[PDB]
Amino acid sequence: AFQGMTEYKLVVVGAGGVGKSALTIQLIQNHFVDEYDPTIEDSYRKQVVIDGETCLLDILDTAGHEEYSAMRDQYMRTGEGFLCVFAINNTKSFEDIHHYREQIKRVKDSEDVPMVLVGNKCDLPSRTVDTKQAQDLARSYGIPFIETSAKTRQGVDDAFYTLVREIRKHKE
Ligand SMILES: COc1nc(-c2cccc3c2O[C@H](CNC(=O)C2CCOCC2)CO3)ccc1Nc1cccc(CN(C)C)c1
Ligand SMILES: Nc1nc2c(ncn2[C@@H]2O[C@H](COP(=O)(O)OP(=O)(O)NP(=O)(O)O)[C@@H](O)[C@H]2O)c(=O)[nH]1
Ligand SMILES: [Mg+2]
Repeated sequence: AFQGMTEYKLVVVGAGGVGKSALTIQLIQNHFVDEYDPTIEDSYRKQVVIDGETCLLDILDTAGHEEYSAMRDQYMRTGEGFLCVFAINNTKSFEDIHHYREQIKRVKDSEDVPMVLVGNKCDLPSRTVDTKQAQDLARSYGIPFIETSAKTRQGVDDAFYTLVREIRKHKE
């Protein structure tokens, strides 16, 4: 029966420049990317142990704005869980979260899709989104909220591991 470790397909979504790539590269390479090189689509893989279970994370790092609609629908269909990322110094990115979540719910035709709300750049001083407002949004969705910094690494492992735990709860 066991043919190899369990694989989880994770998709990182959110507005341009919120730190999707930086979060992922911090997880994979333990490296902070200071440059802003806009992504088209990149795939990463990492084996980790979460709650005593070995797993392979297949992580799709997406473009903030994806014009080809058909490619976007494809990764939403294939993804098992979604990190919905905003930047705590960018109110507009926070307002956009609702739109990412709606699109995902429509493609998966479900109210109950594994997701984590991620407030990134929590190292920066010019916060415009209060922690309490983000926590309230996440509570309204029934999903976890995690504050992260791709720079300091605060919350980075937690965000990805929490998402895996959400997928597991959903599969059971
Ligand atoms: C392609 O398989 C993967 N898939 C995902 C993945 C995770 C979550 C959702 C996904 C994903 O890819 C899917 C594969 N893509 C598609 O089917 C595309 C093909 C072109 O038209 C549009 C659809 C789409 O949705 C993430 C990582 C990998 N793969 C990967 C990552 C890093 C390293 C390697 C190994 N390589 C460097 C030797 C493989
Ligand atoms: N101080 C700080 N800067 C960050 C953080 N995360 C990302 N950045 C910076 O924000 C800029 C954008 O990051 P990047 O990961 O490219 O964002 P993205 O969401 O992948 N953009 P795209 O959607 O175009 O692919 C980069 O200059 C990066 O260094 C963080 O937690 N703290
Ligand atoms: Mg990127």
